[PDB]
Amino acid sequence: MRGEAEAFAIGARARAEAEQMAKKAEAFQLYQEAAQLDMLLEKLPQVAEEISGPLTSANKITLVSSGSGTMGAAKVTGEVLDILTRLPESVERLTGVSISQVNHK
Amino acid sequence: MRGEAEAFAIGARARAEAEQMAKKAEAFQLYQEAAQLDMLLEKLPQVAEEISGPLTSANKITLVSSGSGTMGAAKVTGEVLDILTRLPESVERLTGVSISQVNHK
Amino acid sequence: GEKVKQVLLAQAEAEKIRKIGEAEAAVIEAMGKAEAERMKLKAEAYQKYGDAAKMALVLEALPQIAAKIAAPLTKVDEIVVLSGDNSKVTSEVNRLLAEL
Amino acid sequence: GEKVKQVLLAQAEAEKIRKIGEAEAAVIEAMGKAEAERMKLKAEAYQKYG
Amino acid sequence: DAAKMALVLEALPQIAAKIAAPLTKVDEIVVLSGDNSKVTSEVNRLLAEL
Repeated sequence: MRGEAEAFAIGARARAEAEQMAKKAEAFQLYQEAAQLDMLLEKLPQVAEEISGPLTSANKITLVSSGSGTMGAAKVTGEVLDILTRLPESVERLTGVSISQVNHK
Repeated sequence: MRGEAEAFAIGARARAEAEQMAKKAEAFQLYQEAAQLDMLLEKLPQVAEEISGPLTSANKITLVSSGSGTMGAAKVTGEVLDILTRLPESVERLTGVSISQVNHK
Repeated sequence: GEKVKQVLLAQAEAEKIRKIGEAEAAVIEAMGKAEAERMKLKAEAYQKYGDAAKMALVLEALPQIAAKIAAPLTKVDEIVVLSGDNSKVTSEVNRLLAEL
Repeated sequence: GEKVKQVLLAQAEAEKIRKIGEAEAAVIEAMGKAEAERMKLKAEAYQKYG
Repeated sequence: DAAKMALVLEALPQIAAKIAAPLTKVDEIVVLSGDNSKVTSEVNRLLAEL
């Protein structure tokens, strides 16, 4: 009784989820570059949050400069943005979809 | 009852947000360079705040000069402005929009 | 007495799962249709954005992205900036007329 | 007594969400129209800057 | 393509969080820079220290 009844709940829920994706798929066809841009702008700071957040756990950081070099904060902040920038170019290797609004392809 | 009712709240709110963007999109067509300039001037000190703010947490800084070199405050202050200047040129790599009022493109 | 009781209550458990399943499916369906209207309207409005509007979206995202990038600097302690020459130049002038 | 009570109060919760949703939509709409007037006027003035 | 991009954009934060987790264990970080040498220049006399 419980097994036969649960299969109906899965099926009822399945049909509703499928109509959600069907209407979401039709809506995505309207996303021109002016709309696609926002998808990147929303998830860029989120990717930076999950990369920077665990790095903020660091107890102490020390920066030393000499002669010709920069001070150092540029190197530190640079690595966060670099890991964030390296990621989309990394997933592209195991799936050809693009995370760069045209510009290249 | 609560689910069916919430869907109406989402839909009612959706229609209002959409008319907001529609009228905001029409207004942006009037933003000539003399108006666009202010968008940069307002958000330049804000980007400097979120970059400089966490750097001010530093406990001690020491500057040493010798022979030919400058004193050092120029290097320190320079890095803040450099990280701020590096950012717009960095996002341009993952979306071709410009954050430089014409001058180049 | 044990059998009829267990069977009657098992049917109640099954009735509950089915009723809740159907109510949930109706909510998920309705919520999907409302969310699709947001996506459609947002798209139909965004498609009309000019370069000054596209610049506004980026200018609003820069402070957000900047704050998350600069957060680790809060942990900086010491910073030493040597400069001017590429050598260990310790020149210090002043006698110890009395120190042991 | 438990069923009729729960149903009547669930309808009250749904009525509250709907009424609040509609009031909110009217405010968001009105606020958007006022904000667009700022953007328009600010633009029409800035366009004349020497 | 806008929908396919949405699926990836939703997966990036997920994949990023699991990759960055070990950084929570970082303690010290020392960033030397500017020259490739052991340059310890420090200036100031000990008028009274033993």
